[PDB]
Amino acid sequence: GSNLEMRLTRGGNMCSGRIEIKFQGRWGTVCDDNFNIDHASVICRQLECGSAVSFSGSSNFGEGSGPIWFDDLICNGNESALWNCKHQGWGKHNCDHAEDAGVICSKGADLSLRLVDGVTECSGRLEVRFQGEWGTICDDGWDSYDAAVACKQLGCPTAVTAIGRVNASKGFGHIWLD
Amino acid sequence: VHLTPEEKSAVTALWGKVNVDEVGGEALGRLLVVYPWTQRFFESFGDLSTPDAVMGNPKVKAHGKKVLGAFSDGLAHLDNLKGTFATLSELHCDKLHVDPENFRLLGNVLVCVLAHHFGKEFTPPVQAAYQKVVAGVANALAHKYH
Amino acid sequence: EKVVLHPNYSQVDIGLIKLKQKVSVNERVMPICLPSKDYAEVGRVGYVSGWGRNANFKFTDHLKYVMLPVADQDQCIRHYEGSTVPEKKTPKSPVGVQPILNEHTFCAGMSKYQEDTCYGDAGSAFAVHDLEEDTWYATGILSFDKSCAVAEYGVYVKVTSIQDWVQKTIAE
Amino acid sequence: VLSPADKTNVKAAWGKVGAHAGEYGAEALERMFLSFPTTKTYFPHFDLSHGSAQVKGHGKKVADALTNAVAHVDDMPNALSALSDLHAHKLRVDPVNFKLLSHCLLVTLAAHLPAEFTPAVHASLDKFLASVSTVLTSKYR
Ligand code: HEM
Ligand code: HEM
Ligand SMILES: *[C@@H]1O[C@H](CO)[C@@H](O)[C@H](O)[C@H]1NC(C)=O
Ligand SMILES: [Ca+2]
Ligand SMILES: [Ca+2]
Ligand SMILES: [Ca+2]
Repeated sequence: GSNLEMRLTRGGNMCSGRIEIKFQGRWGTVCDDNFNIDHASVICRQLECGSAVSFSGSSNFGEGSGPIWFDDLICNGNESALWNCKHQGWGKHNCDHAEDAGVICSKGADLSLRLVDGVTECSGRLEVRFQGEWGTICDDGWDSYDAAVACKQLGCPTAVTAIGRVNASKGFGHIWLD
Repeated sequence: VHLTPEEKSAVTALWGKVNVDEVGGEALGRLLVVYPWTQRFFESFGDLSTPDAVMGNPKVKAHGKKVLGAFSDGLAHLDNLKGTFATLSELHCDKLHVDPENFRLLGNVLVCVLAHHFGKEFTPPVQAAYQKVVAGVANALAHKYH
Repeated sequence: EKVVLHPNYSQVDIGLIKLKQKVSVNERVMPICLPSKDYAEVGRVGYVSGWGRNANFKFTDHLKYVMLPVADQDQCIRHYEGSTVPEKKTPKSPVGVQPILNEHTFCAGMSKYQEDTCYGDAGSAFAVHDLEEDTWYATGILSFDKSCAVAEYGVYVKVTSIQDWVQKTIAE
Repeated sequence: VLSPADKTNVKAAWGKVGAHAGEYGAEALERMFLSFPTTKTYFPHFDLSHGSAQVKGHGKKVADALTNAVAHVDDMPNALSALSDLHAHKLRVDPVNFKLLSHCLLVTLAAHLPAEFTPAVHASLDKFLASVSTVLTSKYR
């Protein structure tokens, strides 16, 4: 089916948002049931944006409108487009409009990490550049294991990893991760 | 009659320290943002949508002076409270139609405002006397209603 | 003299009371009869009078009223029962008590100034003003009044759904 | 009707309370007892003397429950399910007393912590306490 079209809505960028598929001239959404990273990778590949950073359910991007096309679909991740891989039924759904699904690709995020306002180059407040904007990470759930992963990612040695910012001030802007 | 002489001394004492100019605006501003159904009666005072506008509005601050002074006037003599507030109660019952509960709510907010401005000096026995004073004033301004 | 309940008291919380003798219709006593059509359309602002608890939870000594607008009956169910799909419904009422929701109910949200109905207001009438006929019609009867200011929707039993049953009981 | 901006203030304000929550709950309990004498009828055997250990012990458990509710702000009825049944089905505590405790608790927080009680926080913390009282009293009969 080459007539159908895929689009992402309410994501803040062309490569992120809630899935919107047009069929018979009507725009619809995919239910959150049985949504995996394989589904996200297939959608990101169809848009040709890039790899799939994550997937979001329960209509976090927004309460969608219109009908629901695909429900309980299973996609192995190899299929180029969602509409080609196997689904239980066409136009059939046990869901409502609080289960609309959405994906976030990797082209627009650029997903970098950095430290700001610390004593040295790799000890201080941690910031994340998501969608071209630099935000921070909440302290809840921040363990020494998370510090070790970040320290390796940036480049400084993982001999001693400690949580908490030093000498830095209260951050600014969004709080992306938590 | 209503209050013991030791209770009366503390209530009159704290009322000396108060800043009438700012306390009245504080309590009125808090009631208009905590219970946001009283903004209907104060539509003559301009913009009241946001809390900073409510605090920064000159009209509510001026109206706070009137509210505070009437409270001090009521404290002059307790048994006269029926006659002291009879003139004002008619205005709040026939023209504005202010429900008696809002008198009880404003008095309760006043206790919180006084506690915020004073601190540890708001001894629990002191606030007990103040609540008895507030309950009488709310009843006195509502006893006109029939 | 008599207290008649609904045949299905687990689906429509409605009960009729018969007085011993008729009450004189003064300027402070007047019946309000049932509508011929449905006024429970989203946007129909109606007046609700209450005898229940106020902001201090003490029963009001004076009759009060507030205009409440009818709300879409999808976001009301999703706010209470989790979803419109029976299989995925889970109790998530922010007050801890599940309202009785079915096709014989409509939900009215808060007013402009964030006013709602707390306990003790059940049985009240969601009266709407028919400006064309200048007559007050009862469109709903308050059933779930425990929302107060925590929840966002109060559940009212539609008068039209019980209009047929009410007439039968009155005849007897 | 706690908006997402309203819950952020509640968590932050309760966080600034810190370990003094148990003492704040105890002071509010004592403050309400002497200010509203009719409330003592609901505590038949408790010693109502000022500075009593039971009052201090009760204040700690009350503040413990509230601190648990803040961590479970999104789902309050389940976090307060056991307390709702005990307060309404066993002791039949009248809902009017809850608005007395909430006011006294707010006064204690305002007096002891005046700097952080901006009017924005005052409304947010008031709406949080109103949500707790409704949950506990929602099955009174
Ligand atoms: C509880 C004790 C209260 C006291 C002692 C008090 C005192 C007063 C006084 C002395 C005035 C006269 C101002 C004037 O004539 O220019 C006034 C006006 C007014 N008060 Fe109160 N007040 C109280 C409570 C309230 C509350 C809770 C409300 C809530 C809306 C309210 C609503 C008004 C209004 C709308 C006016 C304007 C009257 C007008 O414009 O003609 N009052 N108040
Ligand atoms: C936000 C409001 C309230 C909270 C969080 C709260 C919390 C609690 C807690 C944690 C307990 C201990 C239960 C146990 O240890 O098994 C308790 C017991 C009790 N509650 Fe409250 N309470 C509140 C309001 C009230 C009020 C206002 C009253 C009475 C006017 C009341 C009446 C009682 C009594 C009498 C007990 C003693 C039960 C016993 O000794 O077994 N509660 N409450
Ligand atoms: C952190 O320390 C550096 C020097 O190592 C200093 O220049 C900087 O101002 C400090 N950060 C803050 C937020 O004060
Ligand atoms: Ca699901
Ligand atoms: Ca499904
Ligand atoms: Ca934390």
